[PDB]
Amino acid sequence: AIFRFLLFFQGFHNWTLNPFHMMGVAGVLGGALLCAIHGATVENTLFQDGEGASTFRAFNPTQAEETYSMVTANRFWSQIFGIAFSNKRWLHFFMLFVPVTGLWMSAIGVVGLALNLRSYDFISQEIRAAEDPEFETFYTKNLLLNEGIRAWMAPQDQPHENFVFPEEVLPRGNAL
Amino acid sequence: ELVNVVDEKLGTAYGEKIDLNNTNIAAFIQYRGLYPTLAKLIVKNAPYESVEDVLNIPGLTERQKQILRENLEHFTVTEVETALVEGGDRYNNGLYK
Amino acid sequence: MEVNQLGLIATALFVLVPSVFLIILYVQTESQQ
Amino acid sequence: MEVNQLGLIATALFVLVPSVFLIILYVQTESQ
Amino acid sequence: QTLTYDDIVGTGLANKCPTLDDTARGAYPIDSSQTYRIARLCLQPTTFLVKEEPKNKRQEAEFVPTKLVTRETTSLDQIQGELKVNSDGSLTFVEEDGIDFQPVTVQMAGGERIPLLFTVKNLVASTQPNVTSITTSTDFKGEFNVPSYRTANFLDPKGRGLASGYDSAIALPQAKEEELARANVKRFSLTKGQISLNVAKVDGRTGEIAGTFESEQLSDDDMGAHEPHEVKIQGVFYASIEPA
Amino acid sequence: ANLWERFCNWVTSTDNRLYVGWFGVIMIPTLLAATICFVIAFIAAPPVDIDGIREPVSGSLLYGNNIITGAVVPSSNAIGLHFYPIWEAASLDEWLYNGGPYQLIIFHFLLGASCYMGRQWELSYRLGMRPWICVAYSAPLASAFAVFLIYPIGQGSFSDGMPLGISGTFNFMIVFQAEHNILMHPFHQLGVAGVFGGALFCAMHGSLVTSSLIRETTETESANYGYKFGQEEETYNIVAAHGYFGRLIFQYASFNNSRSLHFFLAAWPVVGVWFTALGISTMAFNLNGFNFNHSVIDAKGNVINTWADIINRANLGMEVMHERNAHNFPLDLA
Amino acid sequence: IPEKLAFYDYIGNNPAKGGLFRTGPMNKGDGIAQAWKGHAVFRNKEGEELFVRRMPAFFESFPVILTDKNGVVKADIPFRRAESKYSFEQQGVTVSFYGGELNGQTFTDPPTVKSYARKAIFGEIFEFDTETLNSDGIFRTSPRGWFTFAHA
Amino acid sequence: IPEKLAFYDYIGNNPAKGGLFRTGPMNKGDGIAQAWKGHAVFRNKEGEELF
Amino acid sequence: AELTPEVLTVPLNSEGKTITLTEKQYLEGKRLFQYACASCHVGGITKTNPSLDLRTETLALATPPRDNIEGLVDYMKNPTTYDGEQEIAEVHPSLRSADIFPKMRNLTEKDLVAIAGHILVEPKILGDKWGGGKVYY
Amino acid sequence: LNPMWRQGMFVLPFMARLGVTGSWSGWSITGETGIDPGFWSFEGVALAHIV
Amino acid sequence: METITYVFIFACIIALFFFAIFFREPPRIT
Amino acid sequence: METLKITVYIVVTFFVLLFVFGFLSGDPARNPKRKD
Ligand SMILES: CCCCCCCCCCCCCCCCCC(=O)OC[C@H](CO[C@@H]1O[C@H](CO[C@H]2O[C@H](CO)[C@H](O)[C@H](O)[C@H]2O)[C@H](O)[C@H](O)[C@H]1O)OC(=O)CCCCCCCCCCCCCCCCC
Ligand code: CLA
Ligand code: CLA
Ligand code: CLA
Ligand SMILES: CC(C)=CCC/C(C)=C/CC/C(C)=C/CC/C(C)=C/CC/C(C)=C/CC/C(C)=C/CC/C(C)=C/CC/C(C)=C/CC/C(C)=C/CC1=CC(=O)C(C)=C(C)C1=O
Ligand SMILES: CC(C)=CCC/C(C)=C/CC/C(C)=C\CC/C(C)=C/CC/C(C)=C/CC/C(C)=C/CC/C(C)=C/CC/C(C)=C\CC/C(C)=C/CC1=CC(=O)C(C)=C(C)C1=O
Ligand SMILES: CCCCCCCCCCCCCCCC(=O)OC[C@H](COP(=O)(O)OC[C@@H](O)CO)OC(=O)CCCCCCCCCCCCCCC
Ligand code: HEC
Ligand SMILES: CC1=C(/C=C/C(C)=C/C=C/C(C)=C/C=C/C=C(C)/C=C/C=C(C)/C=C/C2=C(C)CCCC2(C)C)C(C)(C)CCC1
Ligand code: OEY
Ligand SMILES: [Cl-]
Ligand SMILES: [Cl-]
Ligand SMILES: [Fe+2]
Repeated sequence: AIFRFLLFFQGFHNWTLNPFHMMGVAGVLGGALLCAIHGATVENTLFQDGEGASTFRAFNPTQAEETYSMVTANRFWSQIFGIAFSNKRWLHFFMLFVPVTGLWMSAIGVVGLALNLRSYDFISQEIRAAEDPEFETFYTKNLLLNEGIRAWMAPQDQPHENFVFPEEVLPRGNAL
Repeated sequence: ELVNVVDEKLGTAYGEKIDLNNTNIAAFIQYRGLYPTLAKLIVKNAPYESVEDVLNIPGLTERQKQILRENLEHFTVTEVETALVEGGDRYNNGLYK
Repeated sequence: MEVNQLGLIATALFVLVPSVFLIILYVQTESQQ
Repeated sequence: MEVNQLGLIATALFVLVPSVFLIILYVQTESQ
Repeated sequence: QTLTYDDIVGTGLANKCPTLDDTARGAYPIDSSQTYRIARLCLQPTTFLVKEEPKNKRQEAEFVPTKLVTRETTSLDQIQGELKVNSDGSLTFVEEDGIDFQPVTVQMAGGERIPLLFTVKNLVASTQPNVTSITTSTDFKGEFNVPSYRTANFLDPKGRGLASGYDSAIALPQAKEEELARANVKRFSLTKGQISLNVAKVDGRTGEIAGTFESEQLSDDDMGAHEPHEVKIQGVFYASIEPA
Repeated sequence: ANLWERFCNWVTSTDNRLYVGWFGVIMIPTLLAATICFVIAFIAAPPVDIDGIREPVSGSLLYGNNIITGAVVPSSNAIGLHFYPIWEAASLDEWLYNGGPYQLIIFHFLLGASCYMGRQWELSYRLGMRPWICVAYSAPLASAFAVFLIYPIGQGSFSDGMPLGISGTFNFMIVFQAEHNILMHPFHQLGVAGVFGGALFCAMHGSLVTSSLIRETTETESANYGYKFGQEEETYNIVAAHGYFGRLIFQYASFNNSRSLHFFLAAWPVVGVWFTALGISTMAFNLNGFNFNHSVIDAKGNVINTWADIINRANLGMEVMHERNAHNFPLDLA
Repeated sequence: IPEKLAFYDYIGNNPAKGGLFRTGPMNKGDGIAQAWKGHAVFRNKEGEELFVRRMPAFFESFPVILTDKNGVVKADIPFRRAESKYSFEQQGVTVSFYGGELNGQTFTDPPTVKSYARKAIFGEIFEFDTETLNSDGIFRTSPRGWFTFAHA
Repeated sequence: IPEKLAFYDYIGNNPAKGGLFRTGPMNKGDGIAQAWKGHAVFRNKEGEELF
Repeated sequence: AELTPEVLTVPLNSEGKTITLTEKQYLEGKRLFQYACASCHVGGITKTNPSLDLRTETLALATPPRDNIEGLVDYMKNPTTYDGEQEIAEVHPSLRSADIFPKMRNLTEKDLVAIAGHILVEPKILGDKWGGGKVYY
Repeated sequence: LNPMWRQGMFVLPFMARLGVTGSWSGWSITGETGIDPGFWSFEGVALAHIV
Repeated sequence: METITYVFIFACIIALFFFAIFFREPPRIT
Repeated sequence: METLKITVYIVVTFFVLLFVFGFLSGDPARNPKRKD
């Protein structure tokens, strides 16, 4: 039913075009990236603190000493990526900030869609395309997809409306 | 003076009968005995000036002529419309199910 | 393309005004040190 | 009035850019 | 030697018409009694010329050269038809069937793409009277049909079409339609082209002929959205004659 | 001190601001080629006939796109999986119409990014680190291969690979849902669990560590100044964090070992994204998501719709509309 | 019927028909309303009154379907033409106007009739000045919409 | 007479006819030249040519 | 609603005699239709020739009429084109062509009745969905 | 009737002055079409300056 | 004008990358 | 185009040879602990 919710939002609200969703996407994907990259950096900059090949045992929750080398992690990432963290507090705050902010941004966009205040269209594109039948972009291609979604799912998805769409009004490309 | 000629054609007999000069061949399944053999013959031998011309198609057996006679009232002819007959669209107009 | 003419000044101040704010705070931080 | 629409951005930047320059130089003078 | 598919494939040779040896200067005699067909006509364009628009007072613009951007997809082949002898000794080719169209888009200086339907559909081409022999001075001249480049199911990028599609600019619900009428109402053009075929090689033994062609036709008008360009095409042809 | 050994020593030097390395010797030119071609195409390339039907799609800024709608458009379906380098075109004009820049960019980029992964191994070795950061990056890398190479291989054409554009990305994922139903496929469902859980644990870890910073500063200063790069002592109290989180839930759902904690952080999103990249890579061979269409029927045999049938109605709308001029036959088999 | 009341019965004044970046007054979209054209009544060739199905607020675009009093489809504007049964051309749909600017007028040429059918999905039909503000024809939301958005 | 030569004999192409805040190309002023209209000959009612 | 003998009653021949299938026959019919026919006829369409479906109305206008058990049993033995003019056993599964269509080999006379019965019953249950195609999914 | 100087072109004339006359898109400022200017087109000169 | 704006912002970001990498505040140990 | 082809063939071969011979030049020894 949630899968149907996603698709509804594509076809009716063009929600993928919404910059508040886009900021949410960046925040969730960026959070996941931070999660993976931080866990792997720590696990690959560990100090040798025991003799076993299972490095988990050489950590004691009451030790005062950092268990991995911030300095070697900073060098690695500076030379691989150009920039690295150098402040552990900033690092972990940033990990709080990124996904929390992304989710807050998406919530804002959904508030707008409560009112059908969508980011549905680019007006400049529609004016040009209306006048110039050879103008085509990935933006106009996706709106045709939306138009198919709406006409093909509305009668069954909104049964209280008693939509009766005869075959001849359904939008369809060639053959399909 | 800018008109859609297919929509215009829906306002002729083409919009109510099988148009022997324009209609796609799949419509001949609507009446018994017509598809595929007679339908193939009818489409290849178009255009027709009148619905009765169909009975002069060289090769018809008497059984074929009688089948056409039974169905002459389901047929019409209008002017050939290029948009409907180019592209081999009388054989496959891009509509399936 | 028939874009919103005010989009340009909108974009320009959206970049300029917060960027200037940061630069002001940065430069006066350096000149303390 | 049918005025030139780049007039607005030209006037805004004519004010903003040199003004900001001076503000930058003044604030960093006070903090030193 | 006759090549196989696996010799040819990927080479570009599939898009080229057969040639005749430069030795082939014979003549193929015509029996006004007998009937004949062309078992294969092949047309290979080599040059696409587009008429420019001089804009100023009646200057009459030139045919300018263009670059092909759609690759080796241009040749018409396997065309066949009746070759009739007329009372006055003229021969008339009547095209019946074949791979008799290719869409082509060439690019003008400045970057304008010009699509066209290179075709000889419904070609009827005829010689002078009193032939009696096809020779290396025989000319065929004729005219053919140029249907719309797109056919009726074609949907533009906003979903509008002729036999299918929206009839309005649905993305501008309350815009004034009058200005949009040319984009909204699709029209199916049917124009005529002219071709001359010049026979420069004849194998009297085998019924094969070859030479040069020049045709003139209109380009795509995007279902009436814009005015077509005039196009002049030159190339080489090959045809095989058979008694029916 | 011979010319080669000096060169080898510069290539592998740990004194270079950016490490080069042997993987870098391939990575740098291929990434520069991909990047420079991508920027130029995105700004100025002319329309590309992506579906091979002489229907060019405009992707660049100068031909009427903005940042959201622009793309480098995939190469023509007429080419399919054929190699289309520049020198195979009769002219640059031709190469541009048929979508050549896409192929140049994606092949150089995939090469360059594969070398990026190896370069992460290499520098780790030069610095005496453990080696497996590059294995974390194999998850994103695998995902890029899937949408730029594997999926085009299975479907038979780079014209069905993901566009290098923002709206092109959306087109890709909509048409994927109609042809495969990625949403009802468990490997995509695990990818969602991987990235949602990844964002969750990012916030959790960040908030728990930030919650348990040791007081080292006044309220007039950023608490971040309580940590100095390279200090030997930890900057938060993990026992306090564990004491908070184990009470939030219960004791044994909270880590007290920082190494297990950070391994878990690494493992969950990496593994979920492996699965989702394998989802795309296996739907490349059309082993699609669950089909429960008309699975529920009543005593008489009437179909009783479920939410899966509602999904199917939406998928049908995407199916019948996409590439609207490109199908002549009833089944969209690739 | 007062024009003021007719104008409320029009989807372009519905605040749930706008978009986030469609800026400015409503007048910038559909234009400055000048006059109620009148109430459109559609009939087929047999004289049944037909009813345009109205656009719901959820839909940016909506097809043109005509119903009888009982809700039975009797005419539409078809997308695919080859198997159309209910075209305006086939059903002989006409439109007559009562009240307003077009009162007492009847149109029968199918393209004109379809044109008003396309407007009737929006409710009552108004003449707009689109030139004065160079209106683009796309619906904007009202102050009711903008205020709710911002305060929520 | 070639159009190019007539077009030079026109004050709209004289560079001393402009304005300091009249911005942009000359085409923004008189427009994009499309065609020579022809040389105008003026005569009074006595058929004497005037200039 | 349920699978009643009314729904399970279908024309036996063109004379207008009828036969009442059991629930068992119907489900046998459905299962065998899946085994031997649905690869092309899923849902009552025909994938390799969509102009011809398995709707009762279409079968009724076929020559020999095929909207009855006898016509359909015959079709499965000796298939013709829609106008009856040409035999198509070489390109359509039949008992006559069980050598080239091996799934027809092990079909008994009662299997044919059950398959024909499924085809005449299903539109009574599904309506337009049977033979309508994706529009009705 | 629409040469560079009517269009507000300022640097185009300095390239033309010293022998750059053609675009990679196949036009030249003398009106000949289909020329092949090689690298030293207007576009190549601009690119060179950027690099 | 919109094209110029998009490309200007993009180029400013690339320039920022350059300063952020080569002219960063150096990390210094304790 | 043939010139472009030749150029790219040469450039690619160059970089791939650098890569192959670079990793063959005692690469295991190039680490900070134990060298051989
Ligand atoms: C960042 C930190 C790291 C530092 C790294 C170092 C930094 C240095 C970065 C350098 C970046 C260079 C930028 C390259 C831009 C690419 C330009 C291009 O592609 O420009 C290519 C141009 C374009 O050519 C023209 O291309 C045109 C393309 O038209 C298109 O474009 C037109 C103009 O825009 C219009 O749009 C037109 O409508 C449209 O069709 C037409 O097709 C013309 O016919 C065609 O001549 O080609 C030319 O003539 C060029 C010459 C090719 C001659 C062919 C012979 C082969 C020569 C081989 C040379 C290989 C190079 C050597 C390798 C190194 C070995 C030592
Ligand atoms: C790259 C792909 C991608 C990514 C990363 C995202 C990411 C996101 N999407 Mg988008 N989406 C995409 C593609 C994507 N989307 C596409 C292509 C579409 C089609 C248009 C959509 C359509 C879409 C919609 C329609 C919505 C989103 C939303 C979201 C957000 C979900 C936030 C969240 O965690 O909610 C998860 C839910 C919560 C965090 C709520 C609270 C949950 C509590 C804590 C649950 C407790 C569970 C409890 C213990 C019991 C469980 C027991 C039981 C299960 C056994 C997030 C920003 C949502 C959004 O923007 O929200 C504002 C939204 O509604 N997306
Ligand atoms: C509660 C606030 C409020 C409300 C509801 C309105 C409502 C309205 N105003 Mg008014 N206005 C306001 C405040 C408000 N105004 C203020 C404070 C000013 C002075 C700036 C104005 C100046 C003003 C003018 C000059 C005009 C209006 C007009 C209008 C109408 C059109 C509005 C429109 O197109 O918006 C468009 C709205 C948007 C495009 C939304 C912008 C949202 C931004 C982009 C989001 C930013 C996201 C952020 C960067 C993300 C950060 C996240 C992360 C980094 C943390 C409408 C009735 C117009 C009109 O019709 O007048 C007759 C008109 O011309 N207003
Ligand atoms: C030698 C310098 C030079 C020259 C002669 C030109 C000339 C031209 N340019 Mg080019 N231009 C230049 C530099 C130059 N440009 C530079 C550096 C840029 C980058 C910003 C541009 C950007 C550019 C664009 C974007 C365009 C032109 C265009 C044009 C044409 C129209 C000019 C116009 O309308 O001016 C108008 C000039 C003015 C209104 C004069 C402004 C002077 C004011 C008063 C400022 C000085 C006052 C100052 C504050 C006093 C303080 C005193 C204090 C000490 C007390 C013309 C051929 C246009 C064209 O047609 O191109 C196709 C066009 O669109 N140019
Ligand atoms: C030529 C033209 C014009 C080209 C343009 C082409 C084009 C398509 C451009 C598109 C531009 C486009 C619009 C982009 C969209 C951007 C967009 C959606 C913006 C989102 C903005 C935003 C405000 C969203 C809200 C959510 C938000 C805050 C997200 C932030 C996400 C983010 C930055 C995450 C971090 C990413 C990241 C790479 C971190 C790496 C950090 C790092 C170096 C860690 C390494 C590391 C780990 C350790 O563990 C330790 C110990 C050490 C030491 C250490 O170092
Ligand atoms: C007719 C009548 C009268 C009716 C009867 C009805 C009736 C009366 C009802 C009343 C009911 C009643 C009386 C009350 C009792 C009911 C009761 C038992 C309620 C149950 C409620 C319930 C559903 C609770 C929700 C459970 C919940 C969702 C938890 C599940 C566990 C879960 C998913 C935990 C996640 C754990 C996890 C994966 C890891 C944490 C994430 C992460 C890696 C953290 C990072 C991290 C962790 C650390 O550890 C430390 C250290 C640090 C540094 C750090 O970074
Ligand atoms: C392989 C070759 C090299 C690849 C080139 C890489 C260039 C990109 C590197 C980023 C430079 C800019 C970051 C500046 C900012 C900067 O200098 O940060 C430096 C900062 C260093 O943090 P420290 O811990 O030193 O400082 C914290 C304390 O100062 C507290 O104030 O690092 C971060 O904060 C990490 C998170 C940055 C996360 C953003 C990085 C990814 C952003 C990608 C942006 C993409 C948008 C693209 C638009 C098209
Ligand atoms: C594809 C390999 C098919 C298989 C398997 C089955 N059928 Fe079929 N069927 C197919 C085609 C291409 C056609 C049209 C034949 C023609 O050219 O006329 C048909 C037709 C039928 C019909 C006639 C339908 C009508 O409206 O007249 C029937 C009754 C029918 N097919 C039945 C049927 C049965 C029972 C099958 C399993 C034993 C079966 N078909 C398999 C293609 C294919
Ligand atoms: C030596 C060496 C090195 C270095 C290297 C380098 C640095 C390289 C460079 C490289 C480069 C730097 C590269 C480049 C390339 C690029 C490319 C190849 C490009 C392409 C492009 C294109 C082709 C374009 C086109 C177009 C378009 C797209 C559109 C518009 C038009 C035109 C046509 C322009 C190292 C250190 C590693 C070490 C070892 C040695
Ligand atoms: O999905 Mn539907 O399927 Ca894979 O091909 Mn057939 O069509 Mn087309 O080109 Mn891109 O897309
Ligand atoms: Cl699509
Ligand atoms: Cl197909
Ligand atoms: Fe941590």
